[PDB]
Amino acid sequence: NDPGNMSFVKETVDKLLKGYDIRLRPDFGGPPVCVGMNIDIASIDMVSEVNMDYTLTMYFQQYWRDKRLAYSGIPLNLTLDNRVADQLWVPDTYFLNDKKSFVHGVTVKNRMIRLHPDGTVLYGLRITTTAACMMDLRRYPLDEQNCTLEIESYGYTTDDIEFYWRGGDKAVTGVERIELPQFSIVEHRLVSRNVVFATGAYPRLSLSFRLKRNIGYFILQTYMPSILITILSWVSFWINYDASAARVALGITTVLTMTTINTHLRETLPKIPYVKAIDMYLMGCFVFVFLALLEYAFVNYIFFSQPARAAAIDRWSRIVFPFTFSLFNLVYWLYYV
Amino acid sequence: NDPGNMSFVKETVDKLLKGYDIRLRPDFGGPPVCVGMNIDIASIDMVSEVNMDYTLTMYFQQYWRDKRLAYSGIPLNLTLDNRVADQLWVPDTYFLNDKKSFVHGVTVKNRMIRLHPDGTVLYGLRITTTAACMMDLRRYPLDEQNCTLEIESYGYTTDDIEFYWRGGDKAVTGVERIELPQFSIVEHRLVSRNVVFATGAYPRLSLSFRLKRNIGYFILQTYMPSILITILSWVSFWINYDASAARVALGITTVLTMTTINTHLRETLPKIPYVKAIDMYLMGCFVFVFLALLEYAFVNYIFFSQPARAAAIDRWSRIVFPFTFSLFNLVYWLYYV
Amino acid sequence: NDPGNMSFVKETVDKLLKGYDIRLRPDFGGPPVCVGMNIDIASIDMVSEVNMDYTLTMYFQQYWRDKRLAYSGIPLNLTLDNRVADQLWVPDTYFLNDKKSFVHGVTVKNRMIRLHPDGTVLYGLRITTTAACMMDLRRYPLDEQNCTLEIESYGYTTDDIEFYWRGGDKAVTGVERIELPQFSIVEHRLVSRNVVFATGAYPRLSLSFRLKRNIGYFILQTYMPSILITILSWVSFWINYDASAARVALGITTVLTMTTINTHLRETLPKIPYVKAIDMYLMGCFVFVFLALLEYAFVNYIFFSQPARAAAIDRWSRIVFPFTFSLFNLVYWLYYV
Amino acid sequence: NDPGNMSFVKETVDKLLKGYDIRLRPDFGGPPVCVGMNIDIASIDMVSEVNMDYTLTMYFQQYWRDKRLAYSGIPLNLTLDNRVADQLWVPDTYFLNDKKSFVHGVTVKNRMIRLHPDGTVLYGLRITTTAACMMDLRRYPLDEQNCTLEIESYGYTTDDIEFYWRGGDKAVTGVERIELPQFSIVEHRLVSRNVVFATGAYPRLSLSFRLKRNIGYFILQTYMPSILITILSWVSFWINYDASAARVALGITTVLTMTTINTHLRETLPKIPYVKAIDMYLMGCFVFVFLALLEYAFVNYIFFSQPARAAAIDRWSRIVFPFTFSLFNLVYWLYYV
Amino acid sequence: NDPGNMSFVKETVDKLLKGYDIRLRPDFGGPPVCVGMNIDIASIDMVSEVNMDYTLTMYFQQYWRDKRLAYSGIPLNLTLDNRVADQLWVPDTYFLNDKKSFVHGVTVKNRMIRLHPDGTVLYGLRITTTAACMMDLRRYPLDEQNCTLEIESYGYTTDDIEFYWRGGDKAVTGVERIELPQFSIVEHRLVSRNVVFATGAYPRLSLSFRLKRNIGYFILQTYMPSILITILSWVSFWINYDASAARVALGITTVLTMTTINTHLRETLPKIPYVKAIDMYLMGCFVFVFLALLEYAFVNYIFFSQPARAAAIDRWSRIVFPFTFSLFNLVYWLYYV
Ligand SMILES: *[C@@H]1O[C@H](CO)[C@@H](O[C@@H]2O[C@H](CO)[C@@H](O[C@@H]3O[C@H](CO[C@H]4O[C@H](CO)[C@@H](O)[C@H](O)[C@@H]4O)[C@@H](O)[C@H](O[C@H]4O[C@H](CO)[C@@H](O)[C@H](O)[C@@H]4O)[C@@H]3O)[C@H](O)[C@H]2NC(C)=O)[C@H](O)[C@H]1NC(C)=O
Ligand SMILES: *[C@@H]1O[C@H](CO)[C@@H](O[C@@H]2O[C@H](CO)[C@@H](O[C@@H]3O[C@H](CO[C@H]4O[C@H](CO)[C@@H](O)[C@H](O)[C@@H]4O)[C@@H](O)[C@H](O[C@H]4O[C@H](CO)[C@@H](O)[C@H](O)[C@@H]4O)[C@@H]3O)[C@H](O)[C@H]2NC(C)=O)[C@H](O)[C@H]1NC(C)=O
Ligand SMILES: *[C@@H]1O[C@H](CO)[C@@H](O[C@@H]2O[C@H](CO)[C@@H](O[C@@H]3O[C@H](CO[C@H]4O[C@H](CO)[C@@H](O)[C@H](O)[C@@H]4O)[C@@H](O)[C@H](O[C@H]4O[C@H](CO)[C@@H](O)[C@H](O)[C@@H]4O)[C@@H]3O)[C@H](O)[C@H]2NC(C)=O)[C@H](O)[C@H]1NC(C)=O
Ligand SMILES: *[C@@H]1O[C@H](CO)[C@@H](O[C@@H]2O[C@H](CO)[C@@H](O[C@@H]3O[C@H](CO[C@H]4O[C@H](CO)[C@@H](O)[C@H](O)[C@@H]4O)[C@@H](O)[C@H](O[C@H]4O[C@H](CO)[C@@H](O)[C@H](O)[C@@H]4O)[C@@H]3O)[C@H](O)[C@H]2NC(C)=O)[C@H](O)[C@H]1NC(C)=O
Ligand SMILES: *[C@@H]1O[C@H](CO)[C@@H](O)[C@H](O)[C@H]1NC(C)=O
Ligand SMILES: *[C@@H]1O[C@H](CO)[C@@H](O)[C@H](O)[C@H]1NC(C)=O
Ligand SMILES: *[C@@H]1O[C@H](CO)[C@@H](O)[C@H](O)[C@H]1NC(C)=O
Ligand SMILES: *[C@@H]1O[C@H](CO)[C@@H](O)[C@H](O)[C@H]1NC(C)=O
Ligand SMILES: *[C@@H]1O[C@H](CO)[C@@H](O)[C@H](O)[C@H]1NC(C)=O
Ligand SMILES: CCCCCCCCCC
Ligand SMILES: NCCc1c[nH]cn1
Ligand SMILES: NCCc1c[nH]cn1
Ligand SMILES: NCCc1c[nH]cn1
Ligand SMILES: NCCc1c[nH]cn1
Ligand SMILES: [Cl-]
Ligand SMILES: [Cl-]
Ligand SMILES: [Cl-]
Ligand SMILES: [Cl-]
Ligand SMILES: [Cl-]
Repeated sequence: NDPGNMSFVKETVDKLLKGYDIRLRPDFGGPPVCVGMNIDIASIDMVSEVNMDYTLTMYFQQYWRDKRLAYSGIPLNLTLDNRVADQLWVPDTYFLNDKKSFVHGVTVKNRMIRLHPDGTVLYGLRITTTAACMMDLRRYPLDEQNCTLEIESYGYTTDDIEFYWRGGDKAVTGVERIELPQFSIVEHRLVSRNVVFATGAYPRLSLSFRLKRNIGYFILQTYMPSILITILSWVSFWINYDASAARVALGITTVLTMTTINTHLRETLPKIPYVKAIDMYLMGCFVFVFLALLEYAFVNYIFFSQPARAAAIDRWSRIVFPFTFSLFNLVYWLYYV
Repeated sequence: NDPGNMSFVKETVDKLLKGYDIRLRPDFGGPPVCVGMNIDIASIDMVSEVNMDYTLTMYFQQYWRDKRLAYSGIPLNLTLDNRVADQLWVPDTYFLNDKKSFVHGVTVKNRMIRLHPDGTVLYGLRITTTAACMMDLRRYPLDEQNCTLEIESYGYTTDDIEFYWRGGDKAVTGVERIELPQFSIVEHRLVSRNVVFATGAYPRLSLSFRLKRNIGYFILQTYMPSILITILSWVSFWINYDASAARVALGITTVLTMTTINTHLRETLPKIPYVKAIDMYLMGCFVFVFLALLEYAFVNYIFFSQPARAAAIDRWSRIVFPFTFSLFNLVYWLYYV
Repeated sequence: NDPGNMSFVKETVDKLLKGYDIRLRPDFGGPPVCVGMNIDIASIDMVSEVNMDYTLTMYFQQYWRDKRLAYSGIPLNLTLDNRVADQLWVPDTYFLNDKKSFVHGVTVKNRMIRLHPDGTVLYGLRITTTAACMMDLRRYPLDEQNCTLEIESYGYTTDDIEFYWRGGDKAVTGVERIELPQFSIVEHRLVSRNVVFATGAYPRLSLSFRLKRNIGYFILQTYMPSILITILSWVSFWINYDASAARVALGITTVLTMTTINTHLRETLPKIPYVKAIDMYLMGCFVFVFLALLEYAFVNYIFFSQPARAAAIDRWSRIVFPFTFSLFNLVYWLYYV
Repeated sequence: NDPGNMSFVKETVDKLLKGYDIRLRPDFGGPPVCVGMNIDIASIDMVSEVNMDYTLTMYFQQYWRDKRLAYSGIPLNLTLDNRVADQLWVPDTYFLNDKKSFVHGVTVKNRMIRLHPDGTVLYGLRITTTAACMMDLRRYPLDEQNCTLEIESYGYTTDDIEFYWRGGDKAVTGVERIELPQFSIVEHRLVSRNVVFATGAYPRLSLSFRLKRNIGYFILQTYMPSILITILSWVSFWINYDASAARVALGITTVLTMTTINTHLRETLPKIPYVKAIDMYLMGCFVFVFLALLEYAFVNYIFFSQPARAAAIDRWSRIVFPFTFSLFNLVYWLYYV
Repeated sequence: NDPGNMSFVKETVDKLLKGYDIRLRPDFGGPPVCVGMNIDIASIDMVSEVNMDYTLTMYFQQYWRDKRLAYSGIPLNLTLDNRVADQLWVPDTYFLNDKKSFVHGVTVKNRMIRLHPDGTVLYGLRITTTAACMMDLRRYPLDEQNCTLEIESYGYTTDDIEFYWRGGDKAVTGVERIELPQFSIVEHRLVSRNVVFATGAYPRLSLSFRLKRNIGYFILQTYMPSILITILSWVSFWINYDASAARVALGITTVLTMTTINTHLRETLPKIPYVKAIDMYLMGCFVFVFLALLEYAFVNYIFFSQPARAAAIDRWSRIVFPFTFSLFNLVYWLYYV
């Protein structure tokens, strides 16, 4: 009778679970059971291009109605121990594009079961999942990616289970609180549909983020060293042509440094066959430094018979190379921005 | 009487599982139980030459008949909770060449049990398996590999269980949707046979893929740097022979860069005792740059007494080296393509 | 009767657990259960900037009261086997910012259950948790970070469970015994509050540390090499200006070494998009070495027509560069200390 | 009666397992139970000098007799579901030198239980184990290693259990099909004995392989680069002694390359306190390149006053160095082969 | 009657376990139960300074007396199946300073239960534990470390459980068979005491090893390259001072090689704020090579006006530098040995 009478609550719960068959979904053989889902995104741990996946930690909450769990006489919502979730029926929800996921289990399994007088069940889990995200790196590092989390029922079709976002556009919360050092979340979308396979139509939910990559790290890491190496190559134009060792050493060092930068950058990323934007910039810088070395080679070749022509070539290169490099940078940064 | 009456369905399921012995296969002591298998490949995560394996995520579905599970009066297929699979006999199917594999268990064990009125059981799992694949890298990176997944019964012989691809050549789906950045799937084949061991004959299914390696990454990563270093070595032929430091530095840097490229490339791949195609190309490039350095050494040796001969040697080298390297590249690319 | 009579104690415990419902919290339907918590920190294993987290091993003890477990006639506290914790209600306490935590299980599960005559339960665990800690590295490596451990109830709201630090400021011990090679713990704080989510208000505890980074490692690893490279660059001001190869080699090696140091240091840290203090120092050192190389370029450019001016420029550089670098170091170390 | 009558077989199995005590070994208190063991080696995954261990995948089958499981009236071998193994007594067989081993569990636990009418039990497991193997790398990479797998009973002494290799020399199969890229399996041996510990005498089986390391990888990776660097050092002898920068650069680059090769190779292997064969070869090559540099230093020292002596020294070095290096290689390869 | 009657033994064991309460320790409410412990160290896998820990595999055996398990009429020691350990009381023994430990589980859980007529239980496990060991690397690599394993009861205090080494100083065996390539075990000690915490006094056992680091690897890896680089720097003293490029290149290469060696060695070890012995040696070698380069700088500065003084400085350096470096090595090795 009294809500505080734990004996009465125990009797009510035992009556609820007596004869309860966990093998049967609510309203088995009848209308599909509607499961409304919410996500509270705690954080996005990392976004990996090498593995083409991102790690996501969230509170995943499911909401459905089981008339077998309807109780009367207790005007309270029963928050039960998570272990009771083993004695109930729960949807076979799984993430379609994940690779490794787990439910946290310290100190207890991170699980919540709440029953309502009308038979409504709220079932919450804390899930850290590494979801696969194929990425198009043709504009890297100035690229924008779209990473999705796909939620689907495993065994039951749309004739047995239906999904919806509980709350419309506000079902997924906490996106604005995500701190990604390298990315900024431009937008997120919720999609609900049905996907047909050989075994029938299955409900599907999709939580998609659009990530815009920050460029400051790559400016500090790759572009500035390339510009500095190109200017270092230009330095040889003010050295006298008789100093063969000095200018040849400058050319060799700049060329080898550009090649090492390019190879190291490519080794950092996964083995993709196409050419990226940063690869184009590095190849342009390599062309510039190699042309500077070839210019000195020409000057050394012709400076014995025609010293005036060699001096003129050096003097003209001193102006041509910075101007042409400025034009190359201008067109490059206009194309990719 | 009523398919929508959950009490009747519970009674029927309990009657099916009453007296059910999970230790005995269907038709125990009689004809072998036929199990048909389908695979829906979600993705191929990675292909590693270093570990000689590949990761594969799939929906693995088995189909058999258990007359003990035949039910009447319910004109519906019973999609039961996955936990009921712990109370039923399931085939001891395993992957012969796998190293690590698991079944995804978020938010529940990715498992599906469907019963049919005639006693047919459909049993689905979502499995991520890392299968070993020995690779013949003698034509690397222009090689073509053949990686197989072998499926076999562990304890039961052909007198007890038989395997067949359910649907013939259409048993495996999703192969055309696989996105491997480094490989392209030329073909896939399904094979069914029996393998004899000391304990008897066992059914065996095989799903084999033929992968062709995309060459763009290795063109951008290894071949182009080698060509550029060889051209850089050629640059020394236009430098005056009195500039000993410059030309010796050019030769040294080219030789050392070629050696470092070769060693790094060999370190990237697993330790194999034979020579790869890319190794042949790198050794040829090293020979060319070393011959350039030796040519300068000869010119420096003879340029005091015979300056005209030294100048003639430099002039002839300026033509001979590019032409010979072009011929070497031509024959190399004709041999391996 | 006799406390040493094991049969009497067994009967008492069986009476305690007879009719006990683990699905219901103590005082279910009435006042919330107050759960006090103590932490004895065994060690902070590591602090990772790349992963933005820290590993922490602790003895986490919870203290609550369940009148269902009150016993009389035994004037002793019952230290029971840890397995009995599976037959009792325990709080659904979890860590908000953890990423991978576990309870040690050798030789048995590192778990303690102690019962008191009035029904008080003490429940201890040994937990190794990897808690996330976002770090602001703008003053790196002279930064001061703040890492928190958040403790919260998962299912029950403040209407059911309340948290408090058992012992106040002395509720957490072992902080003074923490030996971090790279950090020193300036202070730790304990905070108790309530956090409101869509499902209601939940209790919250926070154990926060203020970590100060030791600077000796970075002095020995980054700053001293940069200073030595800058002094090496200054060395070229004493070499004769006609030794073009020597001075150009000095400039090239110093500039390239500075760039490689900067790039390696950036690659040792997470891909943050901003500029750190050590990045500013490295950029200053790079500017100094580049200015030295450009100074030699100017001297070589003008040394044929105006040798006296070139000698004067070298002589003035010998004084200006050390003085300017000393001023730069002075202002840098005054700004960041 | 009918072997195909599943009810009769279920009754027989229930009678077999009724009153069965898994805590008691067969013939408890009497003669020891003989367990015969077979191994079908599927593969040897990898051999690690750094970790001093090797990974092995195998089908491990045990054969014993349990009179409690003897059944009559069924002239068939009962292949039972693997789960029945949880209800039977199985030997406590473990691997003495293993470090991390597991039983494959997809799709089910890779376990086989087969019973015979006379109570004979065949129990098979597919096991992957990382077994430690201490290696003597004094003759590395021309070394020959001996790696063993040790099988022992953990709790039962020779008064309770006895091991034997079932089939004798043919107990272990699949050795000839093992494909190790770096090693070749010269021989394998099977040993059976008893080992005395503080608790008594325990049965012991040993499966040992003798592996011979292939040399092709190290020929292409370490020896050839060293030889090429030594020839590069010799190149300086034909350069004129007035080209001080060129010859000094050749000496410096060869010496530094040799040192880096040696240090990298030592870093790849575990921190062993002794000298390997390849270490001896690398030290010899370093001695040769250092002697070449010192020879140029002597020539540059004495070439001003005595040009004829310097030219004679260079001419003699051109012959002495290649010949002495050939002799060194000859004696080195004779000693280690 | 007869011990060979398995039915009688099963009856005896069932009577022993009938009414057995695993929640109560032996002599609950009375005198503390004394637990005697033995360790048979199988191996010490690896000692890591970076992680500051060591991996240890051991047979850990506990010995106690439970009068509830005393049986009569069977003059034998009952070696029971390890699974019966789940039906008995076992001490809550744990390792105070472990980080990740597991009990091996192939083929079965590596566990042993042996009962004696007087109710004495022997309980053995095979445990691989990674125990933290704080190390003082000030005298590294000539350091001597002290790594301990701490064994303690988790829940029971000294009023309930007491620990002692069974066999005194011979309780721990197998120490002399430990093969650490990088360390030699000078001594091992056993300590027994009691530690007071807020919850009471707990028994404590300690097994400590004193490890002395072998110096051969570091002699071959760090000291010899440093000495060789210093001699290489000395080489420049015999080169003519007019060869500016050669001597400046020698100085630059030696200085940069020393810096790279020091930085790489510091990177190998964990980040520590103090200076190690090898750091002192490397800094001394850097000072020597830098002083050689500065000596050449002075010679080049003064060799135009005072050629005789420059020649005298070179000649005196040729003797001073080797002698001073020999003195530095002598004092360094005397200090640290
Ligand atoms: C990352 O990339 C993914 C994949 O490309 C993007 O996901 C797509 O998102 C769009 C919305 O932005 C989806 O389009 C919408 O689909 C809804 C569901 O369609 C299902 O049901 C209808 C019948 O009702 C079927 O015809 C259909 O085949 C599906 O089964 C529609 O209801 C939406 O309709 C809206 O637009 C139409 C006009 O086009 C209007 O008439 C409607 O009123 C309504 O406004 C819409 O079509 C698309 O389906 C998603 N694709 C997938 C594969 O899921 C992510 O958006 C992207 N991430 C970001 C951040 O952009
Ligand atoms: C990667 O590499 C693997 C291994 O080499 C390849 O696998 C082989 O694939 C071929 C098919 O492409 C297989 O050949 C087929 O084998 C079937 C099974 O043979 C067993 O059973 C028959 C009796 O039914 C026995 O006679 C036989 O000895 C075996 O015990 C056959 O049924 C097939 O028959 C077909 O061809 C024959 C002619 O050869 C015709 O007469 C038939 O009518 C029919 O058309 C066929 O022979 C081969 O067995 C596979 N090998 C293994 C070890 O499994 C993969 O194909 C490769 N990857 C790719 C992509 O190609
Ligand atoms: C890798 O390294 C390991 C360790 O060194 C090698 O293992 C040894 O292998 C040899 C065989 O090659 C073993 O020697 C044999 O041991 C048998 C068992 O001895 C026990 O039992 C007998 C009674 O049966 C006792 O007397 C004895 O004390 C032991 O308790 C013997 O039965 C064998 O005897 C055979 O040879 C002798 C002559 O030597 C004859 O007189 C006999 O008639 C008979 O033919 C033999 O002595 C040795 O025990 C193994 N040691 C260990 C520690 O396991 C591996 O062989 C090696 N790997 C490879 C590939 O070689
Ligand atoms: C690595 O480093 C650790 C930590 O420093 C070393 O461990 C210490 O080892 C020494 C022995 O070598 C230990 O000293 C011994 O402690 C015992 C326990 O003391 C407790 O109990 C006594 C009462 O029984 C109390 O008085 C005391 O306060 C403690 O509560 C003592 O029983 C031992 O007594 C012995 O020496 C005394 C004289 O000092 C004699 O009178 C006794 O008869 C007896 O011979 C002794 O004092 C010390 O406690 C250990 N410290 C820790 C923290 O465990 C390791 O030894 C070291 N590794 C190596 C290889 O050396
Ligand atoms: C509490 O509920 C139980 C079970 O219905 C009942 O027996 C008991 O009387 C109730 N308590 C009171 C005070 O009525
Ligand atoms: C459902 O089936 C049960 C068992 O046969 C029966 O008792 C019950 O009356 C049925 N439901 C209805 C509405 O008749
Ligand atoms: C111990 O308690 C049991 C249960 O109350 C009782 O039957 C037994 O007699 C007691 N022991 C003694 C010695 O009285
Ligand atoms: C099968 O065995 C059971 C149990 O002995 C028996 O009741 C049944 O009649 C048998 N089947 C046939 C067809 O005889
Ligand atoms: C073995 O012990 C059981 C149980 O006491 C008994 O029933 C049986 O007769 C004994 N066997 C013999 C041969 O005495
Ligand atoms: C950067 C330090 C350079 C030291 C040169 C010393 C020359 C002294 C000439 C009197
Ligand atoms: N199902 C194959 C089992 C096997 C192979 N080899 C030995 N046992
Ligand atoms: N105990 C907090 C549960 C939660 C957070 N967000 C959503 N649900
Ligand atoms: N069965 C091996 C038991 C053992 C070895 N060492 C100590 N105990
Ligand atoms: N067995 C010691 C338990 C402990 C330590 N600190 C707090 N509790
Ligand atoms: Cl966790
Ligand atoms: Cl998973
Ligand atoms: Cl652990
Ligand atoms: Cl597995
Ligand atoms: Cl294990």
